[PDB]
Amino acid sequence: KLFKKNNQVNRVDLDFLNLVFTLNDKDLTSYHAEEISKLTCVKNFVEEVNKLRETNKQLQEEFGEASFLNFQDANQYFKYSNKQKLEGTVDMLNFLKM
Amino acid sequence: VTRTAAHTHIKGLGLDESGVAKRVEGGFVGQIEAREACGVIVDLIKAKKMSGRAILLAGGPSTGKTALALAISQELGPKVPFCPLVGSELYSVEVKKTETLMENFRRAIGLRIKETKEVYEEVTELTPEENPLGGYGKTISHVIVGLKSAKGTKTLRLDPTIYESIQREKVSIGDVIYIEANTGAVKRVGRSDAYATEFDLETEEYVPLPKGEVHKKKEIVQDVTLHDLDVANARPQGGQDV
Amino acid sequence: KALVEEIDKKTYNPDIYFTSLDPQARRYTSKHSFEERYTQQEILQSDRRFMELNTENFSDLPNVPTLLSDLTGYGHGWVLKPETLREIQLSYKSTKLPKPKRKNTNRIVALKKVLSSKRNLHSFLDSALLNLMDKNVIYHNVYNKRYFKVLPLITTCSICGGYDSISSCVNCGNKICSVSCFKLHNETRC
Amino acid sequence: ETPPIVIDNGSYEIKFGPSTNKKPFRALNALAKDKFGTSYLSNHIKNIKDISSITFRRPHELGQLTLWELESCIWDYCLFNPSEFDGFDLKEGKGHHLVASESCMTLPELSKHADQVIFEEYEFDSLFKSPVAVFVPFTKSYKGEMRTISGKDESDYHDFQLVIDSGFNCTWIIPVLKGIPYYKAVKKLDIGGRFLTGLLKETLSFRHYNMMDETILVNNIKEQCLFVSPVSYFDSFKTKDKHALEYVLPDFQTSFLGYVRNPRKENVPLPEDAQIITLTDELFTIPETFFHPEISQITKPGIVEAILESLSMLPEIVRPLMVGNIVCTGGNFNLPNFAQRLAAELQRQLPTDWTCHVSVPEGDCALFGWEVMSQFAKTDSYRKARVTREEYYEHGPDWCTKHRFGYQNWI
Amino acid sequence: ISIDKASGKITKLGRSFARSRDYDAMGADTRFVQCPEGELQKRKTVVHTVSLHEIDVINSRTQGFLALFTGDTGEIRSEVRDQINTKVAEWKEE
Ligand SMILES: Nc1ncnc2c1ncn2[C@@H]1O[C@H](COP(=O)(O)OP(=O)(O)O)[C@@H](O)[C@H]1O
Ligand SMILES: Nc1ncnc2c1ncn2[C@@H]1O[C@H](COP(=O)(O)OP(=O)(O)O)[C@@H](O)[C@H]1O
Ligand code: BEF
Ligand SMILES: [Mg+2]
Ligand SMILES: [Zn+2]
Ligand SMILES: [Zn+2]
Repeated sequence: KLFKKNNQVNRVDLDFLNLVFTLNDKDLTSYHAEEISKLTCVKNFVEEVNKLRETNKQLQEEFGEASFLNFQDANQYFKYSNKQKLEGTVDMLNFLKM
Repeated sequence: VTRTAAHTHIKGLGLDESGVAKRVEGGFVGQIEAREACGVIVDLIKAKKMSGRAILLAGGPSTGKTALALAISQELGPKVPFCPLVGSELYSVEVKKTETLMENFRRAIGLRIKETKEVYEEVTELTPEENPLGGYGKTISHVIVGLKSAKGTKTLRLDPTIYESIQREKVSIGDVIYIEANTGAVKRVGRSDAYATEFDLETEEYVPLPKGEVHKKKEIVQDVTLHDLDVANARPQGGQDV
Repeated sequence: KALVEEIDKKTYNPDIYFTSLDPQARRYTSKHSFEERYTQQEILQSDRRFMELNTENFSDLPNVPTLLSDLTGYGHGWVLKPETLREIQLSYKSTKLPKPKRKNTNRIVALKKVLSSKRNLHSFLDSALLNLMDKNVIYHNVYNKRYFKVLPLITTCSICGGYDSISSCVNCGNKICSVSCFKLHNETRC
Repeated sequence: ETPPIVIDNGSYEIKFGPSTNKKPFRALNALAKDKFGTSYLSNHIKNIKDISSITFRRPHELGQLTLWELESCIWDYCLFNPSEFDGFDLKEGKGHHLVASESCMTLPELSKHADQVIFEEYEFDSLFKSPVAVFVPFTKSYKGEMRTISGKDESDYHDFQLVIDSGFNCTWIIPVLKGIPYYKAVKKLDIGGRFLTGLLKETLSFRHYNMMDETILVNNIKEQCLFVSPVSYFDSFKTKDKHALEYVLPDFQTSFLGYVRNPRKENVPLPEDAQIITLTDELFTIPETFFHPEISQITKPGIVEAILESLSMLPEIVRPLMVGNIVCTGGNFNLPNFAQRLAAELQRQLPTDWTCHVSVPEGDCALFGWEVMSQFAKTDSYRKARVTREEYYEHGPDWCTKHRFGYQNWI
Repeated sequence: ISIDKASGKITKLGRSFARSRDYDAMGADTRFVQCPEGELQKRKTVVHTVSLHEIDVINSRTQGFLALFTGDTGEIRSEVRDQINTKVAEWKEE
């Protein structure tokens, strides 16, 4: 009990980085992996990211002058909603990227 | 509560940019030529520009070879790897000594890796429930699971594998988890303090309530050599059967 | 455990183990809202204690029946005393302009009938100056519906304020920490 | 006559005096009597030397006062006196601009009794009776002082605001929507000033000799020592030894008040003949029952539950803005770090989307609200909010507390 | 019961005494054991002395008592000794 406490502090997931290869050949075949790798490179998840980036940047260019301000989220009738939608789309986009 | 053994009186070569040494500095006195050569060699080392350099020094006992070695090891800092081991340790038993020398060369070379990871964490509420669409009995693939944390609660459903991870952790409604979304499994912080005190005694730790917003995100930087990766890959890490 | 140890299939239920030295010779029993936790008698007692807590001294100490009737639907005989009311005509002798500037209407009479009306919230309930639903939208407009706990409980020490080395009594069931407090707990709390 | 006059009514005292002036007129709306038959005035108890027994016959009942023969006379004794209350004077009221900001939380019949006694006995002309909570957001209109505190980490008046007024008899919470309150959510915390006095005296009865007769003793010690825990409960008790006072009792005959010698200060090597009650383990019981009333063995959940219910009652059109506009007023919020602790525990309760904005003035917030309304009435907003002299007789006055100047107008 | 919170293995010390005379007729037989003496609860800063052998064999294998008793540790590796060096240094510093 005096040792195992720094586990989550500085753990880098080796399995998530695909370095447990010696234990991955039990249910792996070459053609399936190559087909997936060919049909992996972007081209499926960056499109909606750009779609949301478009609306985020167009609302931030002019309507984003006082959008995200918390005082605007305090003293206003629509800028609070502008802050809410700006933070919502920011979280959506960075979650999609990750 | 201190122990000094023929060392800890040395902290560096004590040089400058112009290769000028100091007569009494860093626990080293004298040896102008040796200090100049060591400074030049460590300056070449710091550039990471080469590999396989070698040098032999002729020094009698107590002349200061080990002191120079320790000083040069401290020149590059704790993070730069080093493994000065006795020459009689080569003659091992369970592995041929040339293989050991290759293993030491593998250990010596360093690297710095990193990874960014997210994680969610007590449980506010719980609502469990897809169709078989055929001859299958049923299809359970989504369950809303609460996530209390401290700074805000954000319940969310994911792949069912996270649900079976919840049963694997055997966490109650008033139990805190630490679920790194990279794998969908569970890391257990422990029980919670809110739904606690159900009894006067508990061997299981009550565990402090998690601090911060539930959708935790962080990045980790670790300097790990390659031989650790080799030995980790050599042996299995999981399994459930005999 | 001791592998393949002596056992005769006597109980061995993982959640049943009852033993004693036989001073009573018995065995184990067999056969987030506070409104859905305990009954109403104890909450009524707590409300009565809190209404006594409202009472500050001899002036309101016997006012508990009035407070109870309000909630459930020379010390307190109203602020009318001649040593307070009839004297105040000279207590402002520093300077004042007490003058009659008012006509003669039923409002002017209500200035005096309501002045020393000897009327309370209880009389308001017993009178028709306000209708029935006004007292409801005065009472029910305040109380909540279901949210009773969203952060845990503290359960502080009853007499002292200790946080650790805590323990309850055998039969009183009152929270305490120091065994020193038990000396007065089994005498005035148990 | 342009300048108005502002009265800040309440359930223990009122803040009267002209809106032009910025200094308080504290009329202590609470009578009493001593242990020798007769009865004192409203604001002469402090000068007497009888602290052995106390009897508190105030006009205010549990919630509100329900008689007017002497308390209206007390209001005359305070308002109508221009000698002790220099400069300020309400000679008759014929053209006087009074805003008697009554506790509109009273019954409409109470509102009408007040309205009749001010329109006939005072014979008033100008009136716009709304709670001071209506007039608090006037800080932005002029140069206003306020500490901007966020709990995320350790007309011309402002439009949106949710308010929490605190007092002696009661403490209430209300969302003032767009400047008009939403009295369908009139919330009250069951504890109050007299409740706190009783709690302290009962807790110290188990710690020292009787304070039930000497309740003013408890009042003084509460004034001098009690405060809100900076962070939490357990973190405050773990080092009670470094802050454990010793109340030195007053010389009951000659001394006006007692005092306390501080373990943190060696400046007082002077003892007293009267015994010293060692105040050791009773400080932290009180400040938490404001946040966690179960310590006071009551069915009241807590201020966190009440405020989250109040905000959830409000729609997203204002509720994020409503948390973005929160002000706590009243005397009890002069207790240090109440706002910071409340904001921190709410930010714990509040999810990661609602930014926190809680504003509490430094000092007695009742006086701050009174002076904010004084500045309000210095401006013309009341002058379009007042009622003319011809708005009382030709129609039943009850209509005024039904559609215009009554809590049912804002339910 | 010398119970430990982070153990889960409650140790029973035998029998114990009350301060009651039980019933009226002849009785109180068969009672001669050690009675609890100390407080109901008190902290014990228990000191244990172990060598680097036990710590290293714990590091090498999930179970370490078997190799400590039987004696088949199995030539534990160097990074174990390095991490134990760092851990002991910081434990002394803490
Ligand atoms: N030039 C020097 N200045 C200070 N100390 C020295 C010097 N040379 C040697 N020493 C000290 O002498 C001790 C023994 O040296 P040693 O390691 O036996 O030298 P060598 O490796 O040449 O045999 C070391 O602890 C070191 O601190
Ligand atoms: N610094 C302070 N800390 C705590 N409470 C305070 C402080 N200053 C004033 N108060 C409280 O504020 C109350 C004044 O409120 P008031 O409006 O007179 O009550 P009511 O409306 O019931 O007549 C006092 O009873 C007092 O307990
Ligand atoms: F008038 Be109170 F006590 F809020
Ligand atoms: Mg107030
Ligand atoms: Zn105690
Ligand atoms: Zn008991």
